[PDB]
Amino acid sequence: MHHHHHHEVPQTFEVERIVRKKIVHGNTSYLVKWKNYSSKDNTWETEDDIRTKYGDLVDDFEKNQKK
Repeated sequence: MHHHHHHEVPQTFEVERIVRKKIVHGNTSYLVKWKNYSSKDNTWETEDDIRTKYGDLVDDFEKNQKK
């Protein structure tokens, strides 16, 4: 059935851009903000969990630092 709940944005999430990134013990982590709502807080999403949920900005940040 794929039942869904009720929340803001039709399952897409509106983020500003990838604040920064860092790996630990071999585990990459992408720290993205929330529309500049809390550039100090932000959320740390694995490199394999940030490009899938925020691949939009992910390919705009890392793709810029990688070169």
